Amino acid sequence: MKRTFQPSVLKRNRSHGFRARMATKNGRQVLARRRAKGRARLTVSK
Amino acid sequence: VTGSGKKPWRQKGTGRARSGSIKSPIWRSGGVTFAARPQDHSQKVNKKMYRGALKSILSELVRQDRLIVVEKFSVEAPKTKLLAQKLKDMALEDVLIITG
Amino acid sequence: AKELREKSVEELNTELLNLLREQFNLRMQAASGQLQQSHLLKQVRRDVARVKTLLNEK
Amino acid sequence: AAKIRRDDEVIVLTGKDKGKRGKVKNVLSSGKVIVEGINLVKKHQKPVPALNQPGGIVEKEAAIQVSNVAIFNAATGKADRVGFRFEDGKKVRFFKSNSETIK
Amino acid sequence: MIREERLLKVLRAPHVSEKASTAMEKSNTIVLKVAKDATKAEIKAAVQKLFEVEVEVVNTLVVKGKVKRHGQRIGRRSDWKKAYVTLKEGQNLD
Amino acid sequence: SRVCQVTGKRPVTGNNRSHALNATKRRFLPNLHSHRFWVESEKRFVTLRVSAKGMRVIDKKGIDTVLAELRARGEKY
RNA sequence: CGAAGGUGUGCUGUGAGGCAUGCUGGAGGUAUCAGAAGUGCGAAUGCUGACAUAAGUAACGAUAAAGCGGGUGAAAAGCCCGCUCGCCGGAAGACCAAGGGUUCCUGUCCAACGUUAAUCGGGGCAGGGUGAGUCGACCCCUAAGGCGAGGCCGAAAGGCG
RNA sequence: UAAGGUGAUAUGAACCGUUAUAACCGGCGAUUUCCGAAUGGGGAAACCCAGUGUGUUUCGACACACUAUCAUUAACUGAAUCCAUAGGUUAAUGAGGCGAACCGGGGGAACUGAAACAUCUAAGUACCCCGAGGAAAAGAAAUCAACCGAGAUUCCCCCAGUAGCGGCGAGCGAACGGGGAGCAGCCCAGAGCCUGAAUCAGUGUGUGUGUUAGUGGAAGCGUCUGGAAAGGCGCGCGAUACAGGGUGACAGCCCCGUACACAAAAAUGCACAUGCUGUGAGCUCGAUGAGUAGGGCGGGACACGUGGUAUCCUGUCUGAAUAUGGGGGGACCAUCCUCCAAGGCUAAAUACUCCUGACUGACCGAUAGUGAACCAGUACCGUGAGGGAAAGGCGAAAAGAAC
Ligand SMILES: [Mg+2]
Ligand SMILES: [Mg+2]
Ligand SMILES: [Mg+2]
Ligand SMILES: [Mg+2]
Ligand SMILES: [Mg+2]
Ligand SMILES: [Mg+2]
Ligand SMILES: [Mg+2]
Ligand SMILES: [Mg+2]
Ligand SMILES: [Mg+2]
Ligand SMILES: [Mg+2]
Ligand SMILES: [Mg+2]
Ligand SMILES: [Mg+2]
Ligand SMILES: [Mg+2]
Ligand SMILES: [Mg+2]
Ligand SMILES: [Mg+2]
Ligand SMILES: [Mg+2]
Ligand SMILES: [Mg+2]
Ligand SMILES: [Mg+2]
Ligand SMILES: [Mg+2]
Ligand SMILES: [Mg+2]
Ligand SMILES: [Mg+2]
Ligand SMILES: [Mg+2]
Ligand SMILES: [Mg+2]
Ligand SMILES: [Mg+2]
Ligand SMILES: [Mg+2]
Ligand SMILES: [Mg+2]
Ligand SMILES: [Mg+2]
Ligand SMILES: [Mg+2]
Ligand SMILES: [Mg+2]
Ligand SMILES: [Mg+2]
Ligand SMILES: [Mg+2]
Ligand SMILES: [Mg+2]
Ligand SMILES: [Mg+2]
Ligand SMILES: [Mg+2]
Ligand SMILES: [Mg+2]
Ligand SMILES: [Mg+2]
Ligand SMILES: [Mg+2]
Ligand SMILES: [Mg+2]
Ligand SMILES: [Mg+2]
Ligand SMILES: [Mg+2]
Ligand SMILES: [Mg+2]
Ligand SMILES: [Mg+2]
Ligand SMILES: [Mg+2]
Ligand SMILES: [Mg+2]
Ligand SMILES: [Mg+2]
Ligand SMILES: [Mg+2]
Ligand SMILES: [Mg+2]
Ligand SMILES: [Mg+2]
Ligand SMILES: [Mg+2]
Ligand SMILES: [Mg+2]
Ligand SMILES: [Mg+2]
Ligand SMILES: [Mg+2]
Ligand SMILES: [Mg+2]
Ligand SMILES: [Mg+2]
Ligand SMILES: [Mg+2]
Ligand SMILES: [Mg+2]
Repeated sequence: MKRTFQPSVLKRNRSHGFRARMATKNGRQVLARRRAKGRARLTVSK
Repeated sequence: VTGSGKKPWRQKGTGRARSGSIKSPIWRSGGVTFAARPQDHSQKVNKKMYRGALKSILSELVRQDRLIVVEKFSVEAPKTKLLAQKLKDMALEDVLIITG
Repeated sequence: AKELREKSVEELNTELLNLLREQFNLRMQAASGQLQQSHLLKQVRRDVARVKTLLNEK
Repeated sequence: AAKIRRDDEVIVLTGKDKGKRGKVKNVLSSGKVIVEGINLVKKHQKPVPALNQPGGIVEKEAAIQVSNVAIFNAATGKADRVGFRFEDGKKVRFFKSNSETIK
Repeated sequence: MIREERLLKVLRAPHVSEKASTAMEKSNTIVLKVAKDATKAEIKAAVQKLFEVEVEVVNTLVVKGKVKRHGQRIGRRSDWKKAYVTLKEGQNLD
Repeated sequence: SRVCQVTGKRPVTGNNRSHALNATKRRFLPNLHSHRFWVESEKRFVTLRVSAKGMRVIDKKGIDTVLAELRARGEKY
């Protein structure tokens, strides 16, 4: 079939990337809710 | 109990019991059903009741002679072996020395 | 350290000039099969460290 | 401030080798000192052909605690428990029993 | 011009391989494991001035290191640059 | 926004009561206009988002006094 | 000279129960009396961890097909070589952009992995292997569309431009 | 400060060092590539591309400094037009982001309970957003009181679940006044006076006392079992040290510390004295903060909710006396009492603990304690926000089994 995950790096870095988390002020709180619980995979940039 | 209020699974359907949380107080790593808070324990007893208790305790020590009376008892140097050997040759074992 | 502790910077110019090359010869013999001693590297690195310390002061 | 050091003649207080005498060889600050010829424990070396380690049994000394031994002063021939004092501007250790300054 | 601190700090080792010896013996080429921040206009300017060898071209690349499974730990080695550097005709380094 | 540039008025909320006194939220917007007001100490005009009350206020006091409180308040003219 | 815990053996009350010693066990524990209880379990298709039956039973994942002689090996149906047979040949042949990230080659090992055996491996370990003026990315310029100094408009967030 | 060290996983290697430059040790200055407010533009964050200037220059490339944006000040070239203004172009100072809790400003919700639900409750509760701080908000009479009075807010206990509010249903809930911690009052709305006069220190000093390393610091031996004394038996000893932990099992006197008493070259805090970058007290005169109190209209806060409702904040419309005066005293007048907004400031009593040091537990021992006693926000599962585990034990010392 045509399954759910169809992978693309140039879409993933623009959707769930760090510079995607950049401009949205409601996303700065998301980064500040991952740093302040201390995860290793902060965002899915590589 | 740190997690979230999400169910494990939906209620009806698969053949198990109606689970409710990952903080379930009958589960492993669950909660405690009647956990108690940081509290106090001091009761209150009266002025009259406390002084009556003191007058009650000041009687069997007389009737059993575990209270003894001495006028002067001290030492003239800050040294503990002097009181140790004073109690030694006074021949007492467990003393409560109340000064004036 | 007490030799270099007084020294002038014009000495340190030629001293660094030979010193980095002595570190390089030392490390290329650490690469090849002649150096069987394992302390001169740690010597020469702190040797460059102790003069790069004083190069700010003078 | 080391009450027992690396190059002294020391007596074992208690344990298996109580009362016996011997010299310390070298020292570890985890609370263990090598004292020579005291506790001969077994070891079974594995024979490797590298560096010519042929194996065989080796009876080696065992390390032992600093707080299980005390110094062996020939001025008493007994248990001397070292103290400290200052002479001539340096820490000099003396003997708290029989009052001999170690020099 | 290029300064002697970089000129001395840029090389790291000569490499050894069954692949390396063939380019040694056929084409008068050296096989250098170099640091990662090396450029072709600088490796040549180091080995020309220092070792007194006539050189013209450098063919860089990057070897990437593998993942080695240390029991219940996992680890991956480091980026290190290689360089196949062909010397001009008439020099043999010892 | 609604920068009432004389008196500083602001949309406050409140209620919308029914006649069974059922209530919902609302707003209370202030009256504004956009006046090209005429001043004498510079002999030209100046744009202003005055309120309804501020138009009474300005001709009561003066215009140079409004410039004086304004440029020291910080917000422009 | 042997405590808790475990284990058995007599013996004792109306019962919750109590008593000591045989064995393992190798540092701990309790009297009478009063004081605080996260205080007693079979059941909640309850929770987490281990073990049964069904049962050494159905299956071993394309009905394209294998047979024999030699090597290596502690034993070869599957490994290497040899030569008979078969199957695709607009694919199951020969390459790249996607995506994965040593799966690539060279020695060595068979414990888990492989739906069987297993010397073989895409498995474990170690060592080598990715060379550009011309070929792909940056690079000069844009399309949809994103941001957008000032600017306008929203309670702040901001919304457009 | 001292004979030991080159961190651990986890052992070999060339080693330093023994009477003081071996290393852990506290303070002081210097080193800190790139990403991130990222700030020279750009970007799919750890990548790419440039400029001006000072540099040398084996004509060959490198070194370093600089440069966003607005907030506010000066300049200089300053449009439609001559003066005027927008507007750029610099230079200087300031601001960006960061994280537990408490505070306080703009908004603002539901299941629920009423055994139904709509007024109401849940509640100004959860949550968004903004700000200044280690405190913040207030605060020094248009208060309260009954014709006796008390004299600002803040903050704890009462009067009390009472007089009120309420489909007078569910429930909401004060004050006057008393008892406590703490109590400090002040200057602006100036024409002329003393001339640098208290005041606050942001500062000049050092002291007291910390603080960031330290130092000394008491006092037992023989024997009975045991593999092992710390045990069992004797006779001792120190106690302004019987807090604890460790060493082959239960120790005051084997090790560290414990009582006590000292230590700082540098740097710093809190209380002090002293001219300081700027202080104007005190003293006579006065004036007494205008689109402002009020009123009408719809809401919200006051315990006040299809009211007899005081009072205060404002969206909108009209708005006077001004000390002879103006307000309030639970509608309203009359009579007395009390006090002067429209301009601000101010210590402590008050809350919380990501973070630092100690001490304590009728707290729990690996399904109990945070989720994590072990490399836990990890392997893993979800494209993403986000959710999230199982899992400790040889030994006295590994001496870990030569052959
Ligand atoms: Mg949900
Ligand atoms: Mg768990
Ligand atoms: Mg729990
Ligand atoms: Mg000891
Ligand atoms: Mg290349
Ligand atoms: Mg409503
Ligand atoms: Mg005015
Ligand atoms: Mg037995
Ligand atoms: Mg038992
Ligand atoms: Mg039992
Ligand atoms: Mg045991
Ligand atoms: Mg034990
Ligand atoms: Mg114990
Ligand atoms: Mg059970
Ligand atoms: Mg039952
Ligand atoms: Mg059940
Ligand atoms: Mg089964
Ligand atoms: Mg079975
Ligand atoms: Mg069968
Ligand atoms: Mg069958
Ligand atoms: Mg065959
Ligand atoms: Mg077959
Ligand atoms: Mg065919
Ligand atoms: Mg066909
Ligand atoms: Mg492989
Ligand atoms: Mg292989
Ligand atoms: Mg297998
Ligand atoms: Mg097999
Ligand atoms: Mg392969
Ligand atoms: Mg393999
Ligand atoms: Mg070429
Ligand atoms: Mg091309
Ligand atoms: Mg476009
Ligand atoms: Mg825009
Ligand atoms: Mg903008
Ligand atoms: Mg080490
Ligand atoms: Mg940048
Ligand atoms: Mg940028
Ligand atoms: Mg570009
Ligand atoms: Mg609702
Ligand atoms: Mg409802
Ligand atoms: Mg109801
Ligand atoms: Mg305040
Ligand atoms: Mg009065
Ligand atoms: Mg001590
Ligand atoms: Mg000490
Ligand atoms: Mg007035
Ligand atoms: Mg009004
Ligand atoms: Mg009215
Ligand atoms: Mg109205
Ligand atoms: Mg009023
Ligand atoms: Mg009245
Ligand atoms: Mg006032
Ligand atoms: Mg657990
Ligand atoms: Mg257990
Ligand atoms: Mg995954």
